[PDB]
Amino acid sequence: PITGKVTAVIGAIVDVHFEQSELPAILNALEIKTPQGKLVLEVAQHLGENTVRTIAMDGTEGLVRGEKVLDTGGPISVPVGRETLGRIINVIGEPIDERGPIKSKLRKPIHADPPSFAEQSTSAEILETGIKVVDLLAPYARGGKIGLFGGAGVGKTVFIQELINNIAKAHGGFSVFTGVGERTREGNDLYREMKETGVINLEGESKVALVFGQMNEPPGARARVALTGLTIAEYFRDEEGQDVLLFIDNIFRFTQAGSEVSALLGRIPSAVGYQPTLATDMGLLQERITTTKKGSVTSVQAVYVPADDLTDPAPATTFAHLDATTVLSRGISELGIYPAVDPLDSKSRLLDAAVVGQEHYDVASKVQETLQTYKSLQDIIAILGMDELSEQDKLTVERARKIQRFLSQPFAVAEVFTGIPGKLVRLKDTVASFKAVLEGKYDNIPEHAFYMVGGIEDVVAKAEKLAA
Amino acid sequence: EVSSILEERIKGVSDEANLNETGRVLAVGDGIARVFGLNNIQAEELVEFSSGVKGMALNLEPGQVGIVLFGSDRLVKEGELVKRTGNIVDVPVGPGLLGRVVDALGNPIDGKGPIDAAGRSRAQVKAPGILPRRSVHEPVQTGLKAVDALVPIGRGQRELIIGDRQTGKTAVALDTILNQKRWNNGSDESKKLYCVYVAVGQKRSTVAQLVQTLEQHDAMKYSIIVAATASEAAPLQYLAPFTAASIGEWFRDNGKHALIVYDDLSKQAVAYRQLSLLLRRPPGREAYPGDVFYLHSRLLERAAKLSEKEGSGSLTALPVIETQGGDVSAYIPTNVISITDGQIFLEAELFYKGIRPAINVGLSVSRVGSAAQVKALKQVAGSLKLFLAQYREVAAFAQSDLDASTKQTLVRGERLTQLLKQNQYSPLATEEQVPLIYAGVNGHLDGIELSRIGEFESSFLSYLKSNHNELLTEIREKGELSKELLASLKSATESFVAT
Amino acid sequence: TKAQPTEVSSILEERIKGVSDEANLNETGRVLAVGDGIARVFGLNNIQAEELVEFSSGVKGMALNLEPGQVGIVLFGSDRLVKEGELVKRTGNIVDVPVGPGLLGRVVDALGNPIDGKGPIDAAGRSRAQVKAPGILPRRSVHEPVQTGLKAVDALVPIGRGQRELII
Amino acid sequence: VRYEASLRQLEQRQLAKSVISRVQSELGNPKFQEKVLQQSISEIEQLLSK
Amino acid sequence: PPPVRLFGVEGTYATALYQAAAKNSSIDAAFQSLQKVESTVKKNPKLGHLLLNPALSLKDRNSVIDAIVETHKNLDGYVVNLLKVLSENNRLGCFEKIASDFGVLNDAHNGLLKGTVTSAEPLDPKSFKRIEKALSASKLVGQGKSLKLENVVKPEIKGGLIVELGDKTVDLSISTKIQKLNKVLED
Repeated sequence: PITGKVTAVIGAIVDVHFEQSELPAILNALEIKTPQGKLVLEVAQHLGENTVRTIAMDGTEGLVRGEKVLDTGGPISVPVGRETLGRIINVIGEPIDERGPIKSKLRKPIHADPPSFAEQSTSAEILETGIKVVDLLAPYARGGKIGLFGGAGVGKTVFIQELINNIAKAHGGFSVFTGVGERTREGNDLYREMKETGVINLEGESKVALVFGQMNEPPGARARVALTGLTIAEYFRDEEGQDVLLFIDNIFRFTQAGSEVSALLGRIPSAVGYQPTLATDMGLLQERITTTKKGSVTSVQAVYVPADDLTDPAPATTFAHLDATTVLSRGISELGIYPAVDPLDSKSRLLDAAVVGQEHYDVASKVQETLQTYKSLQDIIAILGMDELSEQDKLTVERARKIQRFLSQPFAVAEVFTGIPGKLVRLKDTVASFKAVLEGKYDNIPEHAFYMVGGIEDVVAKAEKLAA
Repeated sequence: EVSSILEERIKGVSDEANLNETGRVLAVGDGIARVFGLNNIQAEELVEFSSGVKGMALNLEPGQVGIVLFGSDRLVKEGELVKRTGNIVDVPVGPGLLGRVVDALGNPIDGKGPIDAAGRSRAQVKAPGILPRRSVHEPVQTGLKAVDALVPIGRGQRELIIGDRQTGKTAVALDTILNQKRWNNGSDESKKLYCVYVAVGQKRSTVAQLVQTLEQHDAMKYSIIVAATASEAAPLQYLAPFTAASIGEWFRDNGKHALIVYDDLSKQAVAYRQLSLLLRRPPGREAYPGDVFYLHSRLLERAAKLSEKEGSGSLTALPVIETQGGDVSAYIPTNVISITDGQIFLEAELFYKGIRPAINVGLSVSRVGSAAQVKALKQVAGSLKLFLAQYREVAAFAQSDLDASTKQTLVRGERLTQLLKQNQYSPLATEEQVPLIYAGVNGHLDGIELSRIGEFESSFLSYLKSNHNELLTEIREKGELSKELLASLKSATESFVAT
Repeated sequence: TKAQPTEVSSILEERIKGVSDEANLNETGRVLAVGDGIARVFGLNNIQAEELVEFSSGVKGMALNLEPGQVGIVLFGSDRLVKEGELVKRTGNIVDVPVGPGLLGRVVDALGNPIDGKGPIDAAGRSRAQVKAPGILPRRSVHEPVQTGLKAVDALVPIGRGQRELII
Repeated sequence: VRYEASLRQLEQRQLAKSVISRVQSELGNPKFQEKVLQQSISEIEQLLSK
Repeated sequence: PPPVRLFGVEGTYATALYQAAAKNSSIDAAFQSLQKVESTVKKNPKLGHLLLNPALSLKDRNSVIDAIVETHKNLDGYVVNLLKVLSENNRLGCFEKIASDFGVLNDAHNGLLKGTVTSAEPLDPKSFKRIEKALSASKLVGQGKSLKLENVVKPEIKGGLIVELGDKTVDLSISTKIQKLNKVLED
């Protein structure tokens, strides 16, 4: 029985003295029996003399030195299973959905090593999406990192909700929304809302699994929520063959949590107050986000940058990982578009000609040129007058404002919220719609016939209905 | 006499001093005694010196246990016996602190008798869970009309009062507390918000004035003032909001509602900086300790509106952050802004231009917002938001030949800006906020000359009070504005406008 | 007063118990405190500077800090693998990597492990990682063509062979 | 009333300094010896009850 | 590891010595030889106190060791290896410190409490004995632990008496009672 006695409690950095030759290995998980149930300490050093230095996950307030510790023997093993979908789970893999003990199959270590070069994606793949704006100008990609920008609420969370619905149709996938630095009140609303919109139904089926990591939870537990979440996803991917889409919240709070743990460990935080092991921490996490031969994880991450500084090293490191960036605009939401997506500031690097198909690319390039010209033209056209438009320019304006309306396409989750049943639009059919709009088949069809509709088929119906 | 009573009390102590574990200071420098002993001590536990000093034990190191002294070093010297009290910090909690200005320990610094409160409960305890909360929907009305309309506040939520130094930041806060007297008088205990003002680093003369003002407005009997004054030591300052929160928990747990105003966490930060540096822990960004985010977050999620199974209660909070140059970009402001759910950012220029409240409408947001807004006030001030938006754009149009629409906006907007002035230290009733804003919405006030707006306001209120306090009470009690009431109001306003 | 690596109580105990550990510390070491991806090893007294050592974890490291009584290896490997009091054996060679002709059409990692896994690497030799730059005397002016196929970078940037040219 | 409250405070601090004079009296007296015996035996009784 | 953990800094040498000689079960021998070399330290005060100062070489330090072991051959053998260690580590200021630490550690292994009854006066032997009896009677002594009890005179303790042993004290003082009096008769 590998046991050791607490020999320090300076902060949440608890040094434990183990009897000789009965030493845990680094990254092992220790459990200290406590009236707090357990305190999980993760061994992060060997200080020698048969003592270690560990970090704590659960708070150490009122800890008494010399208390016996028991060594689990390896990085925390968190429950996994289809059963575990629809559970709000704390870092230590215990229900915080409060609907009692998680029904589990197998439990698995929170730390895991990135798959081999061979088991990394050898050729790109384009994950299907149902938002047309997404499907043209930043098509999702399997194993991809898609970094959200723009406000929450009617912004990010509703968008995230839509994706879960779409994913369920798209594959039949699952998700795990991991929320780091989560305001627990807002999280409650999200959980209740997620229940209401039925992406979680525990009287039914719950696709998304929730891991909420509140800000009041210690920094160590803030750091470890992500690694746990990825493991859950990986059980689906590798061992249930699934394709999943894993939401992560703020990576500012990912950085923030890690930075503290480094500083506590005594490691000199590099410039702009960010840990020396900054690169590696993203590196391990975001190289476990990949398309394996068994399945593919795909991760939608939320990238909240502090002070709008993209020059900050942590955002830069994020952008290195990011394959796409989705930049929600509030101006766009104000143009009556839900999608709230800013099409000209939404960009993906997987958008290249061959990558998305030549037709798709050419259509996209035209739509980009159309929108780019529409905006620029509208700048001085508004000032000069709309009648100062050329025949070509007002053809473009006519088409463009029709495209602007065409962007409006309710979201399935937002069936209640907008009041209009969502319009799911498949990627091929999105291209088809734009080919026709480019060819002006719908430039004789009214603007608000494109308002709040989906694909080509949908706007055939609405074209008729707007008139009739 | 009184002396005899004290001597009797002294006779009443004689307890066996078998101190299971004692300590001896090895060296004491910088208020960081390093003690030999204290084998079984709990972390952060309260320790009593020979000097009588109180401490917490942040560092439990193997060879020495590094007490951080709450007390002054003046009497402390090496070798001092360190009795182990064996109790982690706890403060009296209960309704006993209503109208009681107490220090962190619980000593009544106003000396309004030894605090007799329900229980003494520990200073730090972890924040309510997901399921232990239910969403906010209950308003709270600060009397400040602009606050109530532009950024409507609710219960068990956090939302900043972030603004520039000595703009009477405390004055803006104090106004809310004063309006809580009206609601306090009211029977419902959600309407009884038992306010807690946490005066951090604030000089005792200033807090004495605060206390006196509170006494003048007879507010000390729902108010609680947790005081860590300028002199009060950095451990006391550090634990001061945590200590305060626990007091709030009794109310919250009792299902009641209450409002805790942490003023200012910026001075809390400095105390933590002092502490961290004294323990030689590396100072984080902007030389403010790295776990300041963690510290503030631990405190700030205790502000929560509990679920109805947890007896629908709350601890509303309104943290005050001092912006040194107005920089919300400053590390502590940026962090706090992220943590909280809304901010109100007072504008120094407006303050200078005598517009008190000095609120920067754009840089004030409430995320809960209109969910926690009176329906009546919501109806008659949705318009106000849009009007002000135009007014902001047409602010620069004050540099003239202007479009008639623009010139109208400018007139309407200027009258509105004056209307939202509310002289400091005079709250207003909600039943009197709603008619005035309705008038402005209907453009009735636009016609009234700017100088005569003031005369109009008080007069209109009395005119309404005389003409139809039946309407006012009806409006107040219904809390909604029906088409019939708004109709009558438009008419009533017309009648008043004529005079 | 001061902290010396021999003060480590198990080491200290051997010295008290007679003396040392029978010259096992000249060519094998046993790991002391470890973490931060660097290890402090006791022994390895015949360690060459910048040698490659193989730990029994399989992790190999390059000796960086040769200090009296201790050597601070740098672990080319993950921390979890390595554990304290592990026996480190000298590779006996300065850090070298296999070099040869049969790396054309090969993906290797930095240790020369074929991560394309197109079998073992056909490498004539191994050669030390650091090797001195050719001096002034073994240098000769460039004149060979390197054509990039990008007109700008092949008419405004002339590139030839054996050069040092930044792409920023 | 103000001078009355002030006078009460003043009386107690004056009488406090008179207590300091009594403290000096106790620590001089061989009541210091006899009460040390009382304290000694009291600790014997108390600590034996532990 | 062997009983009684001492977290002494340079006392790590004493700890090591203890466990090393405990595992060779030559601890009584060690203690006795340590007493003898400690005695020869006290009985070498000129340049054995006045050249415990760090100015010795390696070679000169070694020769100080050689002169000491010429003075007596009553040495544990493990402490001759320890003498070597202390010369090489040039530990000489905490040399009697190590001796004291091993002595405490050793006699703790043997079992022996220490104690003191600091007082404002030098108490009677009758008092010493009566208190010692009392202390043995109290469950504080559970046997396997003996006692040293020295009443000391300290003017600093004003009022009462203070018993100390086993990190357990009863501290009677006037000062605490004075304190309560002062505070309340000023407020």
